[PDB]
Amino acid sequence: NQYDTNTTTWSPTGRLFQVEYANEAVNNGSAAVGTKNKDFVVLTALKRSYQEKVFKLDDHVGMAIAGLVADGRMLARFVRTECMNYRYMHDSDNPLPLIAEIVGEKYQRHIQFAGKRPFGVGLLIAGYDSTGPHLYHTVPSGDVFDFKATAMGLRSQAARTYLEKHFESFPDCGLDELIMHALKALAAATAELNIKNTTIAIVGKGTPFMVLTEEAARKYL
Amino acid sequence: MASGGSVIGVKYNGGVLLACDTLLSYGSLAKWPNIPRMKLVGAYTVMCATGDYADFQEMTTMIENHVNRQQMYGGGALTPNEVFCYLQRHVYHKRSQFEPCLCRFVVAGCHGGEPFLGGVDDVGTRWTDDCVAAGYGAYVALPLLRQALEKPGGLTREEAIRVIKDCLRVLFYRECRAINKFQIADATSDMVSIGEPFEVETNWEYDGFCFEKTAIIR
Repeated sequence: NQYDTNTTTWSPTGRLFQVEYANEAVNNGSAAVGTKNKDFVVLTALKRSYQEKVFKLDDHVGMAIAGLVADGRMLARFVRTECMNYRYMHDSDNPLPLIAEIVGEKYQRHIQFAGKRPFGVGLLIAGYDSTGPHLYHTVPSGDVFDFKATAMGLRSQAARTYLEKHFESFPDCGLDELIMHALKALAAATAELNIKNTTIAIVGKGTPFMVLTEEAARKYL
Repeated sequence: MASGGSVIGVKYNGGVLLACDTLLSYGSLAKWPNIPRMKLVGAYTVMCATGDYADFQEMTTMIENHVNRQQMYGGGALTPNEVFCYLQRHVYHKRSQFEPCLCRFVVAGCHGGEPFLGGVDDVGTRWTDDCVAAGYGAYVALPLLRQALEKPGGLTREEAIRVIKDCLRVLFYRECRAINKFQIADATSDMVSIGEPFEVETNWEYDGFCFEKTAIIR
């Protein structure tokens, strides 16, 4: 294949292959799920010799990653820095729609120039601001999707199949049923779920972004 | 070096008032008597300043553009509290490069059924209170407004207007660079309106001001 080596080469059918291949890094990462109701967002992740998959980005926002961890960390440092500057200048939370836009724009600069490599990582970003809860998914091509529920990583089609049956009932759910739907979706992409291989994180109304401890996660696993 | 004189503000039960005169001076010369010195910012906020008019214009143009753009591009409408914070970081940064903004600001607004009032000086000092002033308003007006806010309960709109006019009256008697022509801005119900210019009533006819009594040689 004469068109699959560089990010700066269009193929004769109008495709960009190096960007499709970076997107396979994501699809072979370990699975992660997100869901939301009227006032919360939940993320869950398979973290099995502990491997860090969830990161806090500010008081009101965090994310899960899938794919290359060192690229994950580089994006986490960028978003952290952006949220700190916003709060310095305004004394309030950086709005979630603006976070999702600057991230998208940073991915895209790395798919158009020969001296840069695409980021091989997918994020689920969860947060809570003045207009409510938000859940975004970002991918190596630079696209950003705003979701009521989704899943990324290995065998995440099964998780997505489960969420398509139940998601229309999630607005009325309480925080406890919402956490349970998120673990049953992650279970479909899988050994079983214990407190030592599964992360649960939450953010919402009156709740800063937090990761449950092993004590608090016992109640659900 | 066009410059503006005093500004004064006070909170009442349900809103906030801000007042100044329509004059820019150049040294002692009274150069332009018909200048609107108060500026609307976004949906909820109004500002005014004492000191260098060119620096007030640069700073407010810059803040107004940021506020309109952030809203047009999908990041919501900034509140008076956020606008105030942003102003203060810009003034401190310029102080720190030895290129100061040579003004003193007063900011007022109303958002969430909650009124705002605050000041910022040219080294970046910031404060909020039930009454705020700049220029000679800080020496002449604050003493009167602080006494009116001593009554328990707070001021009505009518009481607030009456004490604001007593202050403007004294500034015209005792501040050299002044005219008798003022505007009042009212922020209440999550919006700001600016009134038409008016004048205050003054007393010049006391017996003790007469030609015989004030004579140096009898």
